[PDB]
Amino acid sequence: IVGGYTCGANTVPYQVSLNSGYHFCGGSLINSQWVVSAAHCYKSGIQVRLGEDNINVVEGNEQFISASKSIVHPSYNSNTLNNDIMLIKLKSAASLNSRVASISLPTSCASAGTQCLISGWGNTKSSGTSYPDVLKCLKAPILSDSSCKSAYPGQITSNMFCAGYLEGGKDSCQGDSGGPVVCSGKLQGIVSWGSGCAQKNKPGVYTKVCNYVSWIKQTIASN
Ligand SMILES: [Ca+2]
Repeated sequence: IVGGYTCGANTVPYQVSLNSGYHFCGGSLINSQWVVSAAHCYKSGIQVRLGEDNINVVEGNEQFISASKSIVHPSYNSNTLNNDIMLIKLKSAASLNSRVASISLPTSCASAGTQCLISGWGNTKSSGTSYPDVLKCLKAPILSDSSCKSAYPGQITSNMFCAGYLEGGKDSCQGDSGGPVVCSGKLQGIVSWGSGCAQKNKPGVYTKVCNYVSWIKQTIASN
C-alpha cells in the first residue's frame, strides 16, 4: 500500500497473509475454512496466516493453517489477468472471533464512487522499495468503467474494475496482490494488477468479485 495508513492490529479481521516461508500475497477469509485470493498468487505449499498484524513477530492472535487445496478459476488467463481469482481451502477450520472473522460476499456489484478499504503488506513506495511489517490500509473510491478503460486501453475486461486516484500517490502495490477491497462491509475486489504503483493515470485494477459469487458458493458447497 502506497500513500495509506497503519491499519492498527487486527482492525481488518478478514485480512490474511499467504505464506510460503515468507509473505507473498494477501487474501480474504470468507468462511471458517476458505480464503479467496488472486489466481496469479497461486503456488504450492501455502500456509494461511490469520490474525496477523506484524508478520515478522508473533503477537498472540495468529492462526497458522496450511492449505489443503487450491482452486484457480477455470477461466483464469495469466496473460491478460482475466478471471484473477482463486479459492484456498484450509486443512482445519479457523477459530472465528473478533480479530479473525470472515468478510461477506457481495449481493450486488458496487458502483463507481463508492469508498472502499484496501489493505495489505505490500510495498509502500512508488519509486523505491520498502515493505512494512504491519498491515497498511487505504481508503479509495471505485472509478468509473470508462475512466478505467481509458487509463488501460485494450486491457480492462468485464471482470475488472479500477479503484484509487488518477492523480497518483495512493494505491495498492506489489505484495498486496490477492488482498481485499471492501465496500459497505462486502468484498467487492481482489488486488490484481496495475502499471507500477501510485502513478498518475494508472490506478489499481481489481478482480470484480460480484461476478464470481455463484462460482464461489457452488465451489465451496462441493469441496
Ligand atoms: Ca504476527
